[PDB]
Amino acid sequence: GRQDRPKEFPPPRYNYTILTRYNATALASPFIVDLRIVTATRPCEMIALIAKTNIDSILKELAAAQKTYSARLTWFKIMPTCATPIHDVSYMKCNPKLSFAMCDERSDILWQASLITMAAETDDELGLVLAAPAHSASGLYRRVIEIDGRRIYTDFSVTIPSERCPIAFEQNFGNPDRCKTPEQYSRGEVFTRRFLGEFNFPQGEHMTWLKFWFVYDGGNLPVQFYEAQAFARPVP
Amino acid sequence: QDRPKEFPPPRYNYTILTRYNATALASPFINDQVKNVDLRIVTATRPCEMIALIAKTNIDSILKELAAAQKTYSARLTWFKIMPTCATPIHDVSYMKCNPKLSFAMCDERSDILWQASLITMAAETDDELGLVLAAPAHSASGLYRRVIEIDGRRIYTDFSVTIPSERCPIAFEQNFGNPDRCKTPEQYSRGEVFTRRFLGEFNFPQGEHMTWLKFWFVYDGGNLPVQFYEAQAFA
Ligand SMILES: *[C@@H]1O[C@H](CO)[C@@H](O[C@@H]2O[C@H](CO)[C@@H](O)[C@H](O)[C@H]2NC(C)=O)[C@H](O)[C@H]1NC(C)=O
Ligand SMILES: *[C@@H]1O[C@H](CO)[C@@H](O[C@@H]2O[C@H](CO)[C@@H](O)[C@H](O)[C@H]2NC(C)=O)[C@H](O)[C@H]1NC(C)=O
Ligand SMILES: *[C@@H]1O[C@H](CO)[C@@H](O)[C@H](O)[C@H]1NC(C)=O
Ligand SMILES: [Mg+2]
Ligand SMILES: [Mg+2]
Repeated sequence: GRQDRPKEFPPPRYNYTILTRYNATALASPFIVDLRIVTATRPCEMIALIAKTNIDSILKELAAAQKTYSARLTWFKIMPTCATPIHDVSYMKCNPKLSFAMCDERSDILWQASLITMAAETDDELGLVLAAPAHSASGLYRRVIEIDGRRIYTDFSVTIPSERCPIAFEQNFGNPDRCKTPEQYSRGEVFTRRFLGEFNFPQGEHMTWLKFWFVYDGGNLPVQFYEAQAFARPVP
Repeated sequence: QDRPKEFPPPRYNYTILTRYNATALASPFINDQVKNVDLRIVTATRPCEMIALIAKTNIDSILKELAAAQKTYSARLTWFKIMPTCATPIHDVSYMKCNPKLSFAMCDERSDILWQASLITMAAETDDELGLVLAAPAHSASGLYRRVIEIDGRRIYTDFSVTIPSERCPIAFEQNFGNPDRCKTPEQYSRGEVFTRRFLGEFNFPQGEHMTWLKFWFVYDGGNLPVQFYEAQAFA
């Protein structure tokens, strides 16, 4: 069945409008937290950075306040001296009675360009799936959710084996053009629109193509994407 | 504004060999035969245009010879931007099991369809797969583009001199074509070190789908879509 390209896709959860012109403010610095563990046990795994957040607490506050809000989602890979934004979306005109990112408007759906065919958001748009990342994708990933000025942080400690994966692709996450120093964030000099590419397919279609491309390359699709576990406190 | 759901039917059903690794890229620097390369002119006079790099070749005469020889054949298509000290490959496809009774690239097999990752959403092949369309390129995309068609060991060259207004296009994206990571010196080519699989990304949509999405995305950004694409005029 791997031959047949898909032609029907899950219907989107909400019909938004993409404001192609919207110039977001400079990125708030990611250098300051809930820590999740993601470790691959084999080469060429499809891994999932998924983690629930007590955010519906915040949206109930906004919903009772009868206030529609703007928000923002950004994924960073954190290096020892810099941080690379790899996925970024701005949201506006959100009804707080709905789920996050079910908003009337949004910026371009922005990605590090070489990630387009190797990554996608999960169904609730808050998680990130990586198809066969290389060993160099090991490290620390930080999800920053911005909702009405407040910021929720989630860290993912990701382990990829060093055995070569024949379908992996080197992402050079630490290249200085995309790996921004703490100063560049502080001076307000980091604008995702300038160096991240757009890919405005809805998540349902992006994910559908990611799975089809991965299996077509010979990957083994997991039965189920699982929430990344919190770091395990020791057992006496 | 409403997303496309019907696409032109493909010219030919082909199989993509995702594992295939082409041999190193032949140097595009043809210092010896600089004088006789078919050179075309392509100029935009307003910002944010969609331009086409189209040029007929004598490829059909080569295909007739192979057809008379009943010779199933291999072939390669590669586009470069030629800078003064290096050359950036920006699109690359290898073709195998080619039936010489058909048109170029109507082949039973091919490699991944490779692009500079940041071009995916801003470029696409034309219907015969030999031309190249750029949607809202920036001023820095001005310059010399060289198309290298390799067929049964033979190589056909077409050069395009492209001019883009200096005024900033608001929907354009900087491609950093001159970056050493992707712009390769003549020595790197001669030493057999340039492997497109290493550093170009894939976009395995058939041309008809890629071209359809390209047009829809351009128009959605407020681009003016030209009535039709024309062959570039020769240097006169
Ligand atoms: C998003 O938009 C689509 C298309 O406008 C909606 O699907 C249509 O919904 C209307 C009203 O119920 C039906 O009459 C049509 O038959 C549906 N299909 C089409 C092709 O128009 C879809 O329900 C919308 N979803 C949300 C969450 O607003
Ligand atoms: C096949 O193409 C790959 C690029 O996708 C080349 O990979 C690198 O080649 C160099 C030199 O041979 C090695 O030092 C690297 O370790 C290779 N990378 C990986 C990820 O293995 C490869 O050289 C090509 N195959 C050849 C030339 O036989
Ligand atoms: C491609 O294959 C489908 C069947 O999967 C067929 O119906 C279609 O006609 C084929 N296209 C061409 C151009 O042969
Ligand atoms: Mg692939
Ligand atoms: Mg756009």
